[PDB]
Amino acid sequence: GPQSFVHFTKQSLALIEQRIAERKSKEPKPSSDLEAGKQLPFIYGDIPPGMVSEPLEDLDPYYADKKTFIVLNKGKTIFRFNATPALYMLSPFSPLRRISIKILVHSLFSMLIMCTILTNCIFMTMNNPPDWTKNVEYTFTGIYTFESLVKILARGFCVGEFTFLRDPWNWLDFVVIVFAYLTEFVNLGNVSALRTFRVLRALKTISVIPGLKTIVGALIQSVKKLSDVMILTVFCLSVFALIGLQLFMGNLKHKCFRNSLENNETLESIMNTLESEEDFRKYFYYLEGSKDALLCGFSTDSGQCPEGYTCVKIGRNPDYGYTSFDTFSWAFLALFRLMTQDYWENLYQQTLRAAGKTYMIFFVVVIFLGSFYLINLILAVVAMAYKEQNQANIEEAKQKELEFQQMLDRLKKPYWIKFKKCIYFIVMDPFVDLAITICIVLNTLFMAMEHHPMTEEFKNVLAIGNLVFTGIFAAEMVLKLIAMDPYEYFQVGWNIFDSLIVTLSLVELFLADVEGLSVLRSFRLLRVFKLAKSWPTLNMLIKIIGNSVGALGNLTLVLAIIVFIFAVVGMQLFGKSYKECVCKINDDCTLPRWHMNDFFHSFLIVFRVLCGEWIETMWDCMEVAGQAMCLIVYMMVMVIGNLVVLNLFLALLLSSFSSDNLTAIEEDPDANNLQIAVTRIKKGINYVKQTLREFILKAFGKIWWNIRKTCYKIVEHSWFESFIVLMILLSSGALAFEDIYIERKKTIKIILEYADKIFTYIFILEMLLKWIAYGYKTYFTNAWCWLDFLIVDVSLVTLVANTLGYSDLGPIKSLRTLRALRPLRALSRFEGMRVVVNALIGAIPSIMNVLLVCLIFWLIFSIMGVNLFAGKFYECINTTDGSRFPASQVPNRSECFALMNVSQNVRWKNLKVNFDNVGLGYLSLLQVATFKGWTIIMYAAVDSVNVDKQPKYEYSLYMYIYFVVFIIFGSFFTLNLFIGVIIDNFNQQKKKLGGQDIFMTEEQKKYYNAMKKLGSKKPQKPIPRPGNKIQGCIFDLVTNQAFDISIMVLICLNMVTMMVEKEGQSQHMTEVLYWINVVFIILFTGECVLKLISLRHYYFTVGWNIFDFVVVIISIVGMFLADLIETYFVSPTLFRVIRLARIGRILRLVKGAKGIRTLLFALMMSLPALFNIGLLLFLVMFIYAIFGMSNFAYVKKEDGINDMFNFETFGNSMICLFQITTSAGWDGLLAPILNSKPPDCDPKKVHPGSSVEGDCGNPSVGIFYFVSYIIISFLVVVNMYIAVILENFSVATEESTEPLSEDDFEMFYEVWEKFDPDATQFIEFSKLSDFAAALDPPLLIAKPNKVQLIAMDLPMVSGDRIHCLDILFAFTKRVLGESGEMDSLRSQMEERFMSANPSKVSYEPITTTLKRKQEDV
Amino acid sequence: GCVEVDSETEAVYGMTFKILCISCKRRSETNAETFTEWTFRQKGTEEFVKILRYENEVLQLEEDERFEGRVVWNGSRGTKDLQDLSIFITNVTYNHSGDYECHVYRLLFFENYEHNTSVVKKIHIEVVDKANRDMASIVSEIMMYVLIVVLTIWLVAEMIYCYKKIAAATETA
Amino acid sequence: MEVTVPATLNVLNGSDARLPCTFNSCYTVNHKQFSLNWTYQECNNCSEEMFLQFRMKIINLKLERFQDRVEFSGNPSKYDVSVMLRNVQPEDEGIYNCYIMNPPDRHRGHGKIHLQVLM
Ligand SMILES: NC(=O)OC[C@@H]1N=C(N)N2CCC(O)(O)[C@@]23N=C(N)N[C@@H]13
Ligand SMILES: *[C@@H]1O[C@H](CO)[C@@H](O)[C@H](O)[C@H]1NC(C)=O
Repeated sequence: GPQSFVHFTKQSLALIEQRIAERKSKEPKPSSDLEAGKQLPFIYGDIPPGMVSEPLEDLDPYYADKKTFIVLNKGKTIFRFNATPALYMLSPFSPLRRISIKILVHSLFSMLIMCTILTNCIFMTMNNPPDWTKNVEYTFTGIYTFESLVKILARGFCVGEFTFLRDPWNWLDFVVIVFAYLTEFVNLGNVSALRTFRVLRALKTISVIPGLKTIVGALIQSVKKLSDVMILTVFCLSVFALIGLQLFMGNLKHKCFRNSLENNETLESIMNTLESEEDFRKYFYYLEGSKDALLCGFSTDSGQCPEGYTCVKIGRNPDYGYTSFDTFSWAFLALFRLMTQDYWENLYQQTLRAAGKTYMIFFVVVIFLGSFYLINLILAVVAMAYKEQNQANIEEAKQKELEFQQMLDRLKKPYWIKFKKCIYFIVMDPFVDLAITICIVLNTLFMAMEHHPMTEEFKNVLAIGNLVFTGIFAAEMVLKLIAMDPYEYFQVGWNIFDSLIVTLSLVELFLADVEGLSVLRSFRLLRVFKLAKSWPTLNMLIKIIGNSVGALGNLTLVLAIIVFIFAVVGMQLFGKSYKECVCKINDDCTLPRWHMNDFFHSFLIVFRVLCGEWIETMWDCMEVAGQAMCLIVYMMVMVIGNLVVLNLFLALLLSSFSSDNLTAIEEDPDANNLQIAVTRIKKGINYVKQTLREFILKAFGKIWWNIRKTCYKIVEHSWFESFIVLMILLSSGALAFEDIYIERKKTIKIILEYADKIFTYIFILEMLLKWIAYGYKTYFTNAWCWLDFLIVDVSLVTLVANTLGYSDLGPIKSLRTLRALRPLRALSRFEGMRVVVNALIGAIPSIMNVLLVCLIFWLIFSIMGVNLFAGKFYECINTTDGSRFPASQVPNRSECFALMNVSQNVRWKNLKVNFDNVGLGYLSLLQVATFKGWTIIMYAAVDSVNVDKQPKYEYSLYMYIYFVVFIIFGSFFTLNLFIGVIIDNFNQQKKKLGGQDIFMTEEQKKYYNAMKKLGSKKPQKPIPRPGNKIQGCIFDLVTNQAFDISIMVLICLNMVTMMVEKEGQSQHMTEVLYWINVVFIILFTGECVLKLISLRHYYFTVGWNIFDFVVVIISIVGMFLADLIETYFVSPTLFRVIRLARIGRILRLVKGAKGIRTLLFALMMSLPALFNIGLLLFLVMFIYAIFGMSNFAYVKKEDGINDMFNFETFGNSMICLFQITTSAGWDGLLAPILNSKPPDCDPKKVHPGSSVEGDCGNPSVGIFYFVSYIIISFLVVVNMYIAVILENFSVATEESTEPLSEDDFEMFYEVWEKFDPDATQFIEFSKLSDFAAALDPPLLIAKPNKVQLIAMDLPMVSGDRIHCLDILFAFTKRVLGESGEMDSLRSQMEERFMSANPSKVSYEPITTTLKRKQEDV
Repeated sequence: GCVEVDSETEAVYGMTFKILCISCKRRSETNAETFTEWTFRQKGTEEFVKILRYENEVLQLEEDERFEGRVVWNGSRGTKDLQDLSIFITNVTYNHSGDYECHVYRLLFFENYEHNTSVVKKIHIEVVDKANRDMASIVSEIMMYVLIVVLTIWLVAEMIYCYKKIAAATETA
Repeated sequence: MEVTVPATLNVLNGSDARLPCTFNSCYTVNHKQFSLNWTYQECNNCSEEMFLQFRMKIINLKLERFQDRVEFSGNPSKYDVSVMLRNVQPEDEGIYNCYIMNPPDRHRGHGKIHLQVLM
């Protein structure tokens, strides 16, 4: 109704009420396009000038019945209300209600309130506000009250259906104003929480911006889809926490107490009388610089304690007492911390020091199962949720666009000009582009030459270089400025960018602006992005940024709002506590490095939690503000922030890397002038080649073949390969013995020497054999044989240089360290390792291009960091205390050396990883992007005054902005791009070999398909009913759902009784828990016995029954064997490992939830690929472990290299490497390897019992080692993540309903028997047209059936006849579709047919129905 | 780091010989003040007599003529925290055969604590006329050789067998 | 340090006057370091007379002006340092001050009560 505009009038209201009375005397959905909040369809055209912003009668007929009226604003916005008087006082016609309507829907009605809200926000971030803020608070409350009044003055309170209180956002603003008035006009007390209540005003932003309600709705939906994963996470965490509580209850209370006490004292009296930190240090051994006492241990592979101290289990736990497995609640906390890998290396090392190092096997399984797998499950489920929602949304938008198009179709049916053209011909794009881009790259390489200890000549050289580049840039700017119309020049965005940069540079030149050189450097550096026109990946990163700020800007805005809100609330609740309770978290009674006492630091803490580091800040917070609130706040932050962040991340991934969805460009108008110039120069150089070659010409045997075949037969035989694999394993295992303890076992030493000789001989013989059979050409045209050749040649060179005698000659000693490559010879043998190795090489080209982009972006950042922090990190520390000097004394380097001369224990010490040149810049950036060691760099950065001036506390406080911007554009955006290119490459690979798995060997593929069959079998036989009346009646009682439910409830209670065991429990509780366990065991055995009497021998059919029987057996044997271990034998460690059996029954809870079972089944189905990748990873761990031992075994025990966790033995090296496989703590291990000069090391230190001297490591090899290792491990775990995500995507989508019941199979035959009374199983194609028309639904096919019957591609046997199963399979395929079981059902039906009719001669198909009709036409 | 290794037991007459006595501390980061004594009874007599004592970077040697000269220090130099009490014999004679006792007397330094410890190490020294090569060395060398020979023989045997087989089969066609 | 006292306390002659004083210090009260001084002046610009002090244990100075009518009536570990003046006399009118130090808490607390004696 284009001309359906009608002022809502009393007569209209009378008609409404009349029709309503008509309806009520006699006793559909709203059109979503006319629904309020949306935009008016154009089918109504423009609005009459007197009709807009005025009560109009309802358009939608759905509401045309009920008492309703709408209004449209000057922006075609639809607004519904109710015609019932508001609070039975205001008729819609009344002028007051009209004016309130006029005010309400108005474009100044959002902007007003939004500006007020933003000012209120900027006023909330005030630590101690002045007294203007009182009046400002009053005025804010007044504006909010005014708005709420206008709203409840044109919508009604709750009298009808379009009223104020209906919308939940109105609930929010309502309670806001209620609390405001309460606080301001009652003024009771505890104003902290009351003022925190006033942060909900910030939430009103979400109600005043158009795109912020849809976003939170989508977030809520994505959360709602996480029920099963939340359940499984809680369950797995609880099970592992029970395990850890059993194995580690009270271990972390082990400190070593002094053996010799004086004056008749004991442990009890002492622990009763001491309360300090010094007094504790007098009796317990404390490592210098540590708040927590040294964890001793009772075993032999546990941390040892100094002579004069015995390990005893007394006192509080470390970390103020917040880390222990003493109670389920603290064990659950510790394991949640382990799942997120937050500072978990410390818990690792603390548990391996109190308990034995054999206890690491627990950490391996926990890390892998919990962290890796659970987090992958979370990512997979969130990605599925988001993907589908986005897909549905885009599809709906497309449908709406189509409808709109259809409706549109329905509606339709002097000298200046001279030198200007001169220079524009001179702009010469095919070459000047190359000129200027080479100039840009030269400028970038030129600014990357600064370092700290430069000389003046280099300084002025850099000066003239910068000036020359600036002049060239300004010259090109002014040329293009005049050549193109200045208006046209300015039109182009890139030219705006260039002009901005050049103008900033010139401003820097002219006046004294040298102060802020940061901006100069930054702006001329950003120029590198001009290469994005000819570089696809850089362009892709730019698009990922553009998408995040201009297509998903609302999601980013929501993220910013949430971070702001969390920062504000953190300041209000916890800020005062840090000032008041400061001495409890710090020894100098000054605020720590991370607090919440003002808005900036609160925001920084929220950012840290978003990055992943939350445990440490939280301990200080619990100390100053109680456990309850601190826990609640931090957990809300963690979960909600991470949810929003992952949502933003995945949105970027999908939107940006939807290249197929964004490929609509036409033919490239101009292949980049790089290509044009390349062709031009190629033509020119070919010309020059031709003319120059012209000028040059002008100026001037039956035994041998048998031997070959014999050697082939040998070197291809299975015995031979098995023997060589055995020799490989033996050789590799012999490398694990040359630890620092090799001098204690001399016989093994000699044995290993001669075994090395034998191995070398065997491998040389094998190499010669390979050459004889394979031949020289085939042997050298491989990548494996070259590896074997290199390895054996290195070994042979070492051998010959040792037998000759000229050993220890310079490089020969180093070449011996390459024996740690011998394990690499196993890659060519194990197909499992080989498949993943060849997969990784396929990814190398794609990653390399991205690695390059990442490097350029990091160079842009590292050059900035060099310009900001070049050599400002030197500090005049006190060596003994490791403490920086107050900087009030010792202001500069000269004063620090003047101190050195008089005192003795001071140093002008630089940081180890600094920004003194682009190399150390790259290293520091890596540490920052991995959040390991980032804090130490940041503290110095923000503490830096100048080049030789002593650092001062928080002088450059806002330098944190540098690291924030980095972590956002480096770590976040680069990782996004990386994941995108990787998934695209892997999709292309999987497609390339024809849609198959890339991580499994051919043998595993069959195992995988068989294990897939175990999912949803579906043919079900009944369990037999007992003949005996008595047994049968009880059998009926045994198989009721009630019995099962009761058993599940008992299992849940058993778990609860396990959870209540703590440390220091009284004997009473011990006994009663013992007896409750006894009773549970008895009832479980009983339930099993009862089923074995009712179920007879059919019990061992269901696998879960077998599991039940096994767990019953294990439980009872554990109980009795424990009772025998107590009163006969003595073993504490084995006792608890035995009692671990009772956690078996808890697993029976899986039998209930059909949701968790799918997830565990996916995990199981993704095991083989994980196994192969784990093998490759273990091999890499082994090679690195051997290199590490050989090169670092004698480094200084400084930080991360303790008495345990070193590279002195193979086990220790493996423990260290497994740790840093998760990148945790690699900064710690790398640090002591960077000492290479005195007084950081001693190169002439004699090691008792050896002949090696220096205690410091070669920095270059150390760096290379660690960085390469973390990179390779990152690649491997990315592969693992991809494997798990693919398998989950598969499993979740495998099945379909298959609602065809057996009766639908019978009716197929009863109709078959009417056309084939001879049971020949062959029907004529002519009869197919009617057979498909005689079937009942769903197998019914209506006439004309032939159009579909041809398209089903039925095969035809000789005589133009078709088989029964051919027709049956085509029909079930039509109702079910193409599911994973469809190819499986076709398999089982065929094999059941092959075993029944061995007459295969009559089954050959000669043609198909689609091919037959093509022959017909 | 510090590794406790056992000393050799065979001294070639007329030559030099180094006697090892290494005693690592439990924790390396602690600091102590060590000193030691050595005591030796001659093979064929039963009485342990002191021969030397090392403390404050000085070796005080008892006046026993059997060890007049012929003995020098080999442990830690200028450390006061020895962790290595080896001594070196020059010009070994036949009188140096017997049992050796290496008493350590460590003194750890702690926060408010001083633990005067003590360890004892014993060594047996037999003086031979010529260094007899180890049994393990010779048996390992012989095993190396015989393994080489047997694997080579199996190789050549399979080689000749397969060669005859293939040459007969190719002529069969 | 937040110290809570009544700014004015009106008590009948002859009754017992509890001078309430509590203080919100987060750190636990260590009796070996906690310090309390309860002084009394006649006017804001007059001399203060210490009458009770917590040093290791409650020390009642037994000032002649109070006879033996002063008693401690608090519990330092519960953050209460109140005093009791039994059988109040007209001469007890004046200003009473609760000074508080709770190491390692940095800030010293001060409460001031104006005691008025009614007929
Ligand atoms: N200082 C620093 O980088 O802070 C981050 C966090 N805190 C520590 N004390 N760590 C010990 C070593 C380390 O790598 O720096 C780290 N270990 C993990 N997992 N994150 C680090
Ligand atoms: C051990 O004694 C020999 C011979 O006197 C001496 O040359 C060498 O320097 C000593 N070595 C040590 C480790 O003290």
